[PDB]
Amino acid sequence: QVQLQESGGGLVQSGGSLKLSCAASGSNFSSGRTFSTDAIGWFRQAPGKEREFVGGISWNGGITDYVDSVKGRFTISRDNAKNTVYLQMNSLQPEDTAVYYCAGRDSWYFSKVPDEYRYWGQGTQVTVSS
Amino acid sequence: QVQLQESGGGLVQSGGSLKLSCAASGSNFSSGRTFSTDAIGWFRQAPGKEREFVGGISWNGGITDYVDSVKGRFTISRDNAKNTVYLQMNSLQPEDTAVYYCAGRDSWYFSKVPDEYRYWGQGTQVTVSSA
Amino acid sequence: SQLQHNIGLSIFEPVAKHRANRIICTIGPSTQSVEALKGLMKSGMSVARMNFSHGSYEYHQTTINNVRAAAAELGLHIGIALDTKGPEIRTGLFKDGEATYAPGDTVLVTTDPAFEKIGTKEKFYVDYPQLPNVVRPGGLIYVDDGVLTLRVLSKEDDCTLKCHVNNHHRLTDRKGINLPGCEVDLPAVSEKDRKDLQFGVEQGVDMIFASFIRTADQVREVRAALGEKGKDTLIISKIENHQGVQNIDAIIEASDGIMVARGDLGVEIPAEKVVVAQMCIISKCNVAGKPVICATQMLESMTTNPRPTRAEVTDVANAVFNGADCVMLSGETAKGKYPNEVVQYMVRICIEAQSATHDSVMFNSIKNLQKIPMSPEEAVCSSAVSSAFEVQAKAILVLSNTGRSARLISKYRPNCPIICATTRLLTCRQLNVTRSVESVYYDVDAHGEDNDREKRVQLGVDWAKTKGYVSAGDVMVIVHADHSVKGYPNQTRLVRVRE
Amino acid sequence: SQLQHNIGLSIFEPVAKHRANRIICTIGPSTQSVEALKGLMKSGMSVARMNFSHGSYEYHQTTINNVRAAAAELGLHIGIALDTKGPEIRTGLFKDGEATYAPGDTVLVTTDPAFEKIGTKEKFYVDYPQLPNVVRPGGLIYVDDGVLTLRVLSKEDDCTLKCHVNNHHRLTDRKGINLPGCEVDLPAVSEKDRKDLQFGVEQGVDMIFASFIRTADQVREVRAALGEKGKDTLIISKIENHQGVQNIDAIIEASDGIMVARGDLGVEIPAEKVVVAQMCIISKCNVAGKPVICATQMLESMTTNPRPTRAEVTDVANAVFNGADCVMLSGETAKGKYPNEVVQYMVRICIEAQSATHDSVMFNSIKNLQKIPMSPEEAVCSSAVSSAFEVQAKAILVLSNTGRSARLISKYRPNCPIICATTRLLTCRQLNVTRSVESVYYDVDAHGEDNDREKRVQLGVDWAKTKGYVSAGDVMVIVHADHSVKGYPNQTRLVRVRE
Amino acid sequence: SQLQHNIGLSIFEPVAKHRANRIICTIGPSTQSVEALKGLMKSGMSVARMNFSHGSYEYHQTTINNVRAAAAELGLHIGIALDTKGPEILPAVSEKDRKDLQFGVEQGVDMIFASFIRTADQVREVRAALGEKGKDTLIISKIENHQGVQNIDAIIEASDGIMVARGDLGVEIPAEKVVVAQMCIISKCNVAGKPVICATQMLESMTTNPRPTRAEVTDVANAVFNGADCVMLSGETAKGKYPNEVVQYMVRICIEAQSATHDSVMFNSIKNLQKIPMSPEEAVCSSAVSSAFEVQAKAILVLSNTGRSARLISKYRPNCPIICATTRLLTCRQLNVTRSVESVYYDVDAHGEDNDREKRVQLGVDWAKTKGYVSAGDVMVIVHADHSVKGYPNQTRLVRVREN
Repeated sequence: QVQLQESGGGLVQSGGSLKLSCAASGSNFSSGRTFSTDAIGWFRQAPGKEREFVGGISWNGGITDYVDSVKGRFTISRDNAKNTVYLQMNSLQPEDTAVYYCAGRDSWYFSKVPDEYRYWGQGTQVTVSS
Repeated sequence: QVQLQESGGGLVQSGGSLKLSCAASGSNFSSGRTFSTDAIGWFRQAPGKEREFVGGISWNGGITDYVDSVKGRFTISRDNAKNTVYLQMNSLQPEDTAVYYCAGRDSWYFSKVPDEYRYWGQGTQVTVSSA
Repeated sequence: SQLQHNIGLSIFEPVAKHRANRIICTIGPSTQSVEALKGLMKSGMSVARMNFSHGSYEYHQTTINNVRAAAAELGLHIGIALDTKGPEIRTGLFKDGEATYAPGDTVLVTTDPAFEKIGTKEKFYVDYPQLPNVVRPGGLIYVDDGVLTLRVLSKEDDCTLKCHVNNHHRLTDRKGINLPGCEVDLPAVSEKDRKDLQFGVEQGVDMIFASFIRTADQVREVRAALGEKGKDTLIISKIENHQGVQNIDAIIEASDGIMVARGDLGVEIPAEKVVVAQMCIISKCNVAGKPVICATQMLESMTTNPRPTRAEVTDVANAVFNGADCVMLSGETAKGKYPNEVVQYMVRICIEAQSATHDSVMFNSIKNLQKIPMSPEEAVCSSAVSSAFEVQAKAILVLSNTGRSARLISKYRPNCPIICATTRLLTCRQLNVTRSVESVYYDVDAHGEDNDREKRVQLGVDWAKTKGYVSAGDVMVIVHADHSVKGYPNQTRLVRVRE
Repeated sequence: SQLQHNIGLSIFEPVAKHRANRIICTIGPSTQSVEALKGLMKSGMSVARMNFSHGSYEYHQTTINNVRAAAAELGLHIGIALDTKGPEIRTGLFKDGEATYAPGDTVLVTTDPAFEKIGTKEKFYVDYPQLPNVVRPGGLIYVDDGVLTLRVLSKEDDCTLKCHVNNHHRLTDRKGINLPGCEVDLPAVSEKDRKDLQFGVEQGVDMIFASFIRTADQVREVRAALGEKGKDTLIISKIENHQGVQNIDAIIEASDGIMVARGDLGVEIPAEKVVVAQMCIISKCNVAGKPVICATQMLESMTTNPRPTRAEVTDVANAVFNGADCVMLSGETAKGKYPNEVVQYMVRICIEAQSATHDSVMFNSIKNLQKIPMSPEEAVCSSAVSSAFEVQAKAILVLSNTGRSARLISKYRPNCPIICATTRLLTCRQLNVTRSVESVYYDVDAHGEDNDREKRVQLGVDWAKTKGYVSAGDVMVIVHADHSVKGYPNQTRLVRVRE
Repeated sequence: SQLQHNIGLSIFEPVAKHRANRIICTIGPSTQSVEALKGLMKSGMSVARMNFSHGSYEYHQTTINNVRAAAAELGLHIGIALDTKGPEILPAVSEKDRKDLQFGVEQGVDMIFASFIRTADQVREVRAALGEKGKDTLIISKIENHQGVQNIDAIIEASDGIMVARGDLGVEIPAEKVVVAQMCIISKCNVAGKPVICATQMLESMTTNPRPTRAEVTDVANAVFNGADCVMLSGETAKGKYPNEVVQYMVRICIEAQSATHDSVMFNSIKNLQKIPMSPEEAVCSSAVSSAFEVQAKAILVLSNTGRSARLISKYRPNCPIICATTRLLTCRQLNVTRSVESVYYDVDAHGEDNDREKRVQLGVDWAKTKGYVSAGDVMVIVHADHSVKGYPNQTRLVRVREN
């Protein structure tokens, strides 16, 4: 159906800034669903099978939510004309060492539960050195 | 409710012509009918006879109908902005002589039955003489 | 069955139903005159709404005084509602009335209390003071109703922010802004809200349309804000964001009624879902026996044209079919060229849709939701409605002082008018917002004590006779309390009108 | 109880039903391209409409071959519809495309074909040649959609009339004329119509949308106009005036389907009633088991905007709730900036409205209308749908060559998809307008005679397996004809899918 | 509703209904003759009961051969039942019972009437005694004391059928209680879809008088209304002076009660007691009966070999006869104890294997035609299994009978 494409992960300083990009390709059709009709969540996988939620944004960007570990530092956004969602993440620290995935729901609203999402990116590595 | 007032009746010679006018005022606030929402029928009653259906016009004038006795001779029209419904009578002949009523239905469409009407005008006399 | 009903419908038959849904009109420039108000009342207004989003106490005082004078003239009891401005970011005021922006411009957004009335394409004012501290560079600031998007670029002073406009949209004045960013710490009742609430209480409004209700605790904060003087005033929680739908069960429990603001709702959630949320909210309110109102986007095109669009008409009709108690007009009646005409259209749509609804489906669906052993109170109300159906009653007459009973009878959705005889004028006015009810007032002081509950019954029967509801020979259902208990009605009689 | 369903609805949960309603798209400049058609199909088009009100026989031959090629590319069976111009007085062509008229002006209205294309504010052409002999001085001529009115002042020439313009209005090209004098006596099919009907049979269209159908004899006439070459093709009567509604019962009996033209209905009858008339027509069609289409004013703003209004969306949703089989785009896909997106919106609205409906209500209501005894044919179809509910089947699979059976199962509104295994490609295409159905073609010429129906039955199960409908362990209902009879299915099987 | 049905009953209209209830007759001195057996059979009997409390092995061998002979002459499949002696005047299977049960198994009886059944364990001891040679014979458990009623649910799951010995019950429990116990047990069986029979005190006075008492007659009618599949005669047909007239009397009562019962109540009751994902077997059966009502079919032809389907269709109590086309003769005989069923036999060896399932169907339709049930133009419900399914009926056809 809809597919996602990610970019901008890498290595940076403790306290330095990155802007991860996640761009989306086609549609689903069976349900008339397309990137602009889907909420998007950003989830992170540290070393270990513990994908946890990082943030979420509704279909039209009018609603955002974050885990508290990241609140006030990270900014989730979306450009529907370009079919891309961004996770801005400055003033980064060693805890946020992880592989970062974007995922797209069925729905206009996002979830904190990974299994409630239908399409995923590959996950791109972010490492913050001390 | 709505009130109707006719005018324009009188005397004419066989083959002459008249224009009846019926002016409205008021509303059935209980429902929200203003003549601009109500169909209008025209009836006549000849002396000693009963109320004849003559013709009808839908709420916005896009639908009219006439009894065969008057088809091709009579014309019903209406102007909602002036709150007036009109009946034009051409080639008037003596048995069209009667008292003429306009009446208003609480529907967009008219009926040919007098009882299906909710409000009536006072009626105006039309007398068609021979010659 | 609705199917069976549908296939029997005729467009050529005149309808003969008594309008059961109720119409709320907001008051403004086109209608604040006493004469204008009388015309809206004749046209079918039941509650006059004051949008406290704009306007001075002197203005709203005037609206209040005029509607009381007009009602007094027509011998009516009209409810007055106070719609709060609410905890909503607003955009100052703009000079020469308007200002437009093109993408690629740069515009300052300041919180310096100055420039509040100046307001130029170049720099304008906003309601939130800590806006410079919360929205950081790159942040997305959505103005009007999300229509405009802005990106925060510059820091500037402690008071001002430089932002890139990502538009093509002309602003109109004192608009609201709903910024998606969090750390907003939204209040429930602003200081302005609180003083406006007192003004209402002190001046005697009948109901509060509480704005931007998100949680149940907000509804309690609003209750608190009305002091002992305001314990009798209804609170109707305005559901206008996703959280509103999220907590609708708690909010229904805590409120006296709900208002579905569909425009406000459409800004955060997709239309298709708003449709569904409306079905959900309205129906939950029906089952709870509390009034629900549909408010925005009603016959909006009629503010300037003398005809609405067909889709607009169906939208209204859909609200009624859906189960809505009241529909509410906004600009159409406040600042519109056709106030009486649009109220009369609302009257016509209500009657048409009520008449196309299957008389019995709601009574049956609500009754089958009921756990069995029913309370006596519930039994009495449901049974009065089924009695009315079986005898083909033309009216139910209930004698209720607070109106609780009248709402409980309306919940079972009978097919005839409900007449409520009260001794309280506050009840006459507050029942204007429940479907099918019509109040008759008994002046205890003016006449007897009606211990027997007999003068009141006469008052009710008399009314329904003059109203056009009942004639000699027809059957009426009368629900009241016996003279051995108090608190709630538990007694019912079936009477044939004589004259 | 929809009430019960409503109060359990959640907008936060993803939807799960499979789209049952069908989408008709009219083709024009934005879409006649083969690649555009492939995009329209992927997006959810099921039948492609040709508006014969305009276009050359070469133009429409192009649409036919392009939709054929696009479908072949995607492996789909798309129905092609021919929407007639119909016998309805129109005006002609203007110098420049436009001309404006002011109240108090005078305009000439001629039927001389020389002004046929040079139409100016001062004198313009009308197709009906005897219009001068029919409308007598003082008579009213309605143009566009009753927007422009004329009062005939004089019959100046042998074939032109001088008229006083009463309102102010700007007209553009080939708009329609309504003479409210009655006495117009329009045919059922114009000479142009008759030759277009022949063109349609000769190119193999699947269905005719017949215009301005007012009586049952008119649909019978249209039937006549298709020889035996075109007798297997569906006639869908467009109901667009008061007579259409008056005679709707006759018209359903004589037609294969109905099209509710809500725009044209609005010209003569008020909006509140169009709402009622639409419920009446849709439900009568449901009970007749015939397809019905809702047509006008669907998502019209999305011809130039990228989002429709919420009221437009609830209008569409309401059509589906109402019971409509299909919805039809017009300008949205013909001459519109956002064709694929509007089709997909309509898909999302269709699905949302399915899931908000109570699964069982329409079934129970249809069943309670049928008097006993039932025909064997109908008993088999109804009993098969109710089996489906009782075992919670994930799909019904009927083997129908003409499609009778699939329409009769659709009549009973099951819960799951209906898969029709047919040997006739024409029925594959025609079944695109009945709800829940999806065909699968069996080429007898390529394969066996499948007397034991095991190969077809497999093709169907397989189909439902691959499309995700059913998986090993689920239950399916299979309906067909026994090996002792032919003509109509009379036999049903209950199968657990194996893998 | 039954109320509405009652208020429009008339004692003057000839009643027209095909008898759905089945009569069991006990054989003794008055009826062991082959001629007398033929007379019982013509005058409505469907099963022959052997009372092993009295009589030698030779005596019952006589009755077995004689019923087989009279049945053969009339072309009917009559069942034979062996009524056990029981531990009478504690174990479940007396040694005598064991030898009697093996005699019955070796001689081919169709069912056992297990006496004094108290626990489900005892009915399973009986099934053990029957062995593999009697693996397929019906065990009908006779409830004749309070432990029987107390344990009725276990006893029903373990048995094939249940028999209410109301006279035996009346010795430990008061009569009004027996009334209530009969309704309980009949309906528990009705829901379970297993045959239930009423046994003692039936038309006992007709043993010596030419007509019974009105109270006796309503007692029989009240068994039928209560839901019982079968009624059983005891001394009436064994020692009695009017065996043929009493069987005929049972037939008239059965028909009148059947015609006085409301046709749909049972069906609606049984159906609404079912759980909402029905199983495909149960679904095909119920919907066949349902379809029969909706189309007013005059017959339901079911193709079962074991008769399972026929019992299941019967559980839903349709309006019309159920013709079972079977290939196993023991099923023809065992089905005589289920309400509304009538088996037609198709010899798979003597006639070509009906692999198509199509000749059996025709056989059934011809049977229904001749009996008088169905006439050219009438509809019928056909229920069988497809070329490839796992040994149970799963498809259903609706047929209009044509001139043939």
